[PDB]
Amino acid sequence: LNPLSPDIWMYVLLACLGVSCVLFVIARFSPYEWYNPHPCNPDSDVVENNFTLLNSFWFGVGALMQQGSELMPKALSTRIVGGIWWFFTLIIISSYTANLA
Amino acid sequence: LNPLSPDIWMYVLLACLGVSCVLFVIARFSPYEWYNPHPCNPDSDVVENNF
Amino acid sequence: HGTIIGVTSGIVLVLLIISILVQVKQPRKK
Repeated sequence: LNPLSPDIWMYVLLACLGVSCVLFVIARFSPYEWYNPHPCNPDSDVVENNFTLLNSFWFGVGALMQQGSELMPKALSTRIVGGIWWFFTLIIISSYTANLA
Repeated sequence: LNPLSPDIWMYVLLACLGVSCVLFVIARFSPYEWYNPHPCNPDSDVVENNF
Repeated sequence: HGTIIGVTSGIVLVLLIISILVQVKQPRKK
């Protein structure tokens, strides 16, 4: 825990949660995302979202933790939330290695 | 962003767009790139290209 | 004000989580 001051961490830790919730509310509110689950769907109307608290929360940890997770975002909103998120995670780890070296 | 000239910060983004769009055209001009919706039923159309 | 702003973010997440459970129980397949 030494190579990064014990201030970013508490900034970091809540940051994962912070993006996690704003992910949830937007994900639950989407025009593009409600889809039908049946493998060969004959134009039924059984569509719903796939984003919940645990599902979005875990992606927040997983994306930061640099092991890929599921819930490939589909809408421009949910995708752009992941797109910006990955950048923050990508630099911090790369920051983490560089300083520790 | 200090350990890279801003020129690279420009080339990278335009590279992503270029490779993305040329991907779309090449994905279009491809026979194997049209998956079949309702895969279990072999009598349908293959509009599903996943790109 | 790192602690203070972090508490504000905690407030945001708390209010959402309180609203999250009802939106867990509300929708189903159609």
